[PDB]
Amino acid sequence: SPNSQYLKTRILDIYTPEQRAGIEKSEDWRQFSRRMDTHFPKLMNELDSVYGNNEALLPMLEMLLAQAWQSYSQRNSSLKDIDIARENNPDWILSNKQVGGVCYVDLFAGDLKGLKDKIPYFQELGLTYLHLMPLFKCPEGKSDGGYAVSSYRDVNPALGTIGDLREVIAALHEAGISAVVDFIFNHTSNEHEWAQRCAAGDPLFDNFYYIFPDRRMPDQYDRTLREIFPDQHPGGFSQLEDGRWVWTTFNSFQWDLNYSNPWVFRAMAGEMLFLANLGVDILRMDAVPIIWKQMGTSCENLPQAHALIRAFNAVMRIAAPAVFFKSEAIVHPDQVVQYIGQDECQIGYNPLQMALLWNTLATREVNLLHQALTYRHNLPEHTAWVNYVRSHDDIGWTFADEDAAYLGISGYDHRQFLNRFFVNRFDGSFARGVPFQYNPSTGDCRVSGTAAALVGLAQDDPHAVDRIKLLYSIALSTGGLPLIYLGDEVGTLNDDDWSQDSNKSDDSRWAHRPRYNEALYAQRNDPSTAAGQIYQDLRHMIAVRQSNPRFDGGRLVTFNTNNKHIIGYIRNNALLAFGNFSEYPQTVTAHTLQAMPFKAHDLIGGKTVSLNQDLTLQPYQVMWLEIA
Repeated sequence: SPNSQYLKTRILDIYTPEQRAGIEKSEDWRQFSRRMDTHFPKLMNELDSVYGNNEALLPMLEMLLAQAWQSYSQRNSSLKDIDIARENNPDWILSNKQVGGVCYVDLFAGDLKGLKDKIPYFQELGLTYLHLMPLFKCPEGKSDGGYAVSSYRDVNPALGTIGDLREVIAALHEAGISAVVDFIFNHTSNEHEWAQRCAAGDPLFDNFYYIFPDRRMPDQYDRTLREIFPDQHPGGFSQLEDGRWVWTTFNSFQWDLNYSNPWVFRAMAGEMLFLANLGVDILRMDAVPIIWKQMGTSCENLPQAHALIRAFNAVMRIAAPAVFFKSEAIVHPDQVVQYIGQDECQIGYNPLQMALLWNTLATREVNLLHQALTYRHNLPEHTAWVNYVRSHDDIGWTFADEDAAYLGISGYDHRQFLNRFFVNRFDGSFARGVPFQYNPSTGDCRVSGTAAALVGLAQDDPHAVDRIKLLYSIALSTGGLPLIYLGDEVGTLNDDDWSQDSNKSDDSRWAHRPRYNEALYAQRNDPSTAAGQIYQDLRHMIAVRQSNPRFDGGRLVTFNTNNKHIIGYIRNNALLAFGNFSEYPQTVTAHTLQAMPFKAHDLIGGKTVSLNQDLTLQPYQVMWLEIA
C-alpha cells in the first residue's frame, strides 16, 4: 500500500519542473499537504477494506487525489475560510444557535431567484440552515420529486441555472445561513448518461450499475430484500425493454449505482467535489444503507457501506473541510446510529424521535419516547441528531421491536394501530392522513399528511395548534439540530388534490407537499388565526433556543415525571422540560419535584412556577423551566 508522501509527489507530476516548484511553495498546497498527511491514512484504510487487492485501486486513488488537489486549488477563497473555521470548530452543528429549515424551491418560492428573495423571511424566522430539495435535472413527469437524478451538474431548468444556485448559496452565506443539498449517491435516473451508456454496453461505463441477463440472480437476491415501494414493483429489480434486469431499490427509473466498481466511487467523489465548490455546507447523504450489496443479506447497513461513507468523509477532510455529512438512514435504531461519527456522517436524521413523537400523540403515553430518550439519545462527541417533526416523506414506524418488547408492547400490533389511527380509521382519531405503501404481504404501511393534518387542524380540533407547539418544542430542545418543514410554521394543511395529478396519483407523499399558501403566510402576524398562533409559538421557541445557552449541545438526561402522559428531560443541569401528551390536564406531583428548586422560571409561558407543590399542566402544555 502507498502512502501520503508518494501520492503527493505523483500529483505534482502533472506540472512541469518550473511550475511544480512554485506550486510546492504556495499556501493552497501547504494546507492540502497537511490534510493529506492527516487524513489520507484513513482514506486508504477505508478503501482498502472495501476493494482489497483490486487492480484499479491505486490508479483510481491517484486519479481521485489529483482531482482533489485541482478542486481545492480552484476552491473559492471564502470557502477556504469556512474550511479553516470548521476544522477549528467541529462542534458548530451542536450549537443551540442552529435552527434549520427545508423546502422545495418551486413549491415554496417559484424558482431560485424567488428563493433568494425569501431570505429575509428565513432571517425573520431565525433559520441558520436551509435544505433545498433536489435541484438538478431529472426526468419529466415522475422523478420521485427530483430524487431520480439525470445530471448532478445541470440544475432543473424549471428552477433556473447553475449560476442562480451559486448566487443563492452566496446570499445565504451573507445572511448567516448554511446551504444544504441532497447527495443522491445510491442511484441515478435511467436517463442519466451513465445509465444509457452502461446499458448500451459502453466499456467505459461497464459495471456502473447491477444489470442481469435473467431472473436467476434477482430471484435469489429478493429472498432477503426489503420492498421500499411495493406499489411500484416487487422485490429489488426492474426489467428493461431488452429483457434484462437492473437493480432498482426505489422506483424503476432509479438505478442503483454499483459501488463494487471503484470507478463508481471515483465518479461520485468527483461529483461531491463539484457540489462542495458550489459552497454547499452539508450534503444530505441519501439512502446511506443501500450502497452495498451481498447475496443472502438484506443489502442494508453492510460494513462496506460504512467504509465507503468514511472514505467520502476523508475526501472532504482533504479537499473541502467545511463540507459536513447528514445521514439519511431510516432503519432499525441500532443501525441508525452506526452512520453517525466524526469520520462518517457528523449529523444524521433522528427517525426514532420523530416517529415516537407521533406515537405518543396517538397513545397519549410517553413510554416508548421516554425509553428512546433515556437509552438512545446521546451520541459520540462532535456529532448531532437532526430532530424533526415532519419531512417531505411519509412517517415510518421505526421503533425497535426489541425495545417495545421490554415494555410488553407487540410491535406488529402497535403498528397496525398507529397506521389505522393516522389515516382516520380509529374511533375518535384527530388525524387526517393517507396510507403510503400498504404492503399486503408484510402488513407494513406508512403515513402521508402534513403536521397540521395529522394533529387535526383540518377539522379545527381545538387542540391542533397546541399539538404542533408540543412536537416542535421537543425537536427544538432535546439536543441536536432542529429541522422545520417549511409550511408547518403557519399550519399548512394537505393538498387534497394530489390524487388527480397523474404524475402524482401513485405517491400519497404529495398530499403533504403543497404549494406555498400565501393566504396562510399573510396571517402569521395575526394571533387570532391558527397561522398566527402557530407562527408566534414557533418563533418564540426558536428565539429562546438560540439565545439561551441551556440548550447548547446534544446530551440529555431523562427526568422521571411519574406520570405516563408527561415527558420530562433535563438539558445541561439547568433546563427542565415537561410535555403533556394528554388532552386532559396532567399533574407532576410535589413528591416527584422534591429535588428541584422551590420555584423556576418558565421560558414558554413567561411566568414563574412553583415546584414545592403539585404542578398541573394544561392539555398539551410544554414548560421549559430554568432550574440553574
